[PDB]
Amino acid sequence: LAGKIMLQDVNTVQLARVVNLAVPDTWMSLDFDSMFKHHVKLLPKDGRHLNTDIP
Amino acid sequence: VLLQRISPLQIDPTIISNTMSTVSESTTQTLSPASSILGKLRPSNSDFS
Repeated sequence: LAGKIMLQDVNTVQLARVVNLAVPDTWMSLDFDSMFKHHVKLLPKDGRHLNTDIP
Repeated sequence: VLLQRISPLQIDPTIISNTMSTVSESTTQTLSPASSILGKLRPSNSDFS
C-alpha cells in the first residue's frame, strides 16, 4: 500500500484533507463534482501567465 | 470622427486573445510565445484614433 500510495493519484477531495479542507454541509444537496471538474479553470482565459505556473 | 459614425467596421480585440488561448505549450519552459505577444500588443480601446 505504501508503494502504491507513493505514486498513486487521488481526487481533489482526498487531497484537500492535508490542509483540513472539507466540503460545506450546505453543498451536499448540489452537484459539486461537475463544478470541481469542468467549471473551475486553473488556466488564465487569455493564455499562459508566468506567475500562474504550478511546479 | 466622421469615419466612426458611418463605417460598419468594428474593432473587437478579444479575437486575438481567443486564438492565443489554444496554443500548445509546456509549463516548465522559461519563455512563452503566447504570453509575450499579448504583452506587446496590449489590447486597448483607443486603437480607433
